[PDB]
Amino acid sequence: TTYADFIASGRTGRRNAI
Amino acid sequence: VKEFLAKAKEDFLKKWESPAQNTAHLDQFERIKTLGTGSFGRVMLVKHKETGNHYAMKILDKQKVVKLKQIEHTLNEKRILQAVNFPFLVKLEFSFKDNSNLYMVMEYVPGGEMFSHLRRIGRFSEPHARFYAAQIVLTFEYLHSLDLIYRDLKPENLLIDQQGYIQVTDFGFAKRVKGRTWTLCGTPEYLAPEIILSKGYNKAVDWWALGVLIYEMAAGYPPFFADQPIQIYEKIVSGKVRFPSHFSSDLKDLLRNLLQVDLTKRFGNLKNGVNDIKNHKWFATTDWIAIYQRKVEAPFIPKFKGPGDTSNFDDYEEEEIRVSINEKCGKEFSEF
Repeated sequence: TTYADFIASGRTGRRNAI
Repeated sequence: VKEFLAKAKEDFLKKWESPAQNTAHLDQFERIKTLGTGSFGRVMLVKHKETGNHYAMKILDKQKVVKLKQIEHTLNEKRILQAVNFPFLVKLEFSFKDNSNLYMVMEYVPGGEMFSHLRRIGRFSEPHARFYAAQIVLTFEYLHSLDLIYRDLKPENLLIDQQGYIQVTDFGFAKRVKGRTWTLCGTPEYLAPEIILSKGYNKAVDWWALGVLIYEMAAGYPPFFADQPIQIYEKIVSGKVRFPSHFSSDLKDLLRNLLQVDLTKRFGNLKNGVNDIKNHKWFATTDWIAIYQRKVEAPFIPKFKGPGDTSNFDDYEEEEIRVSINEKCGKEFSEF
C-alpha cells in the first residue's frame, strides 16, 4: 500500500526546509 | 469584504513603513523548555515575569544566520510579522536583539503542531481537512492581498490553538513582492514545479502548496514522496498525481485544479483569484464568515491541563544560550 510505503520511508518525520 | 481588506492594507502599510523595534530584553523572561525547530533557529516556551504570561520565543544566532546567507530573509520575517494581523496567524508580541542573538516573542499556542496529530491519527476526514483548509484559504487571501508570499506551508508550521483553530507560524521565507521572484526555498514535498524548474514564480506557488496540504491531511501522506528530495522533485514536475480510492470526487477535482502545473489554469491564479477556490464544490458547506469569526465548532480540541504545559509538543535537546560580551553582526541586523 502507498501508506505502507510512506510509513517505511525516511520522510515521515518533521521535514526541514531547503 | 473589500473594506475589510482595504483597511487591513492601510494598517499593514503603516506598520510596514515604520516597524516596531527593541520592545523588550531577555531579562524580562524566564526560560522553560524548547518547543520546536523551524526553518532556522529554536523556539522556547518562556514566562514573562512582570505579567506571568507564557510566550513562545524564537531565538536566532546572528552569526549562523550570516553563514547561511539568511540575513534578508530574517529581516523580512520580523518586518512582516510585526506588521500583519489575522486570526489564523501567530501573533508576534515583542522582538529584540542582543550581542549574539535575534529574539522574536510570539503567542504561545499550546495545542501543538498539526503535524503531530496528523501523523498520530493517520489522516483526517474530508470535513476535518476542510475546516483546516478554509483557514489557510482565508489566510493566503489576507497575505496575498498585501503582496506577501508565504512559501513554507506544511503541517509542521500549523499550530492548533485552544479553540481547535489553526495559527500559522514561521515566516522565515515570507517575502513582500510585486510580480515574480526566484529563490529556491521551501520544503521539497511542498514545492511548486515552477520553483524546482528555476522558471521564476509568484504567489501561485502558495496555492499549489495548499494542494499538497489538503492532500496530506486527507490521505495521511503527501502526493509526492520518496527517500530523497531529488526523487521527490522528479515526481512533482512529472505531470501526474494519484488519489487514494477514498478521496471524494469533489476533493479530487479541487486537487486537480490546485496541483495544476499550468500556471494558466491553476486555481487561485485565475481571473477570479481565491473566489475560484472559495466557490468550489468541495467547499460547498464551508461558511467562510463563520470560520473567520471562529464561530464554527472545531473537529478536535487538544488536551490542555495547564496554561504553560507542553505535552502536545515533542521534547528537544535543550541547548544553552550564549550571549557574547562582544556585539556580533551589528550593521547586518541594524534594522532588526
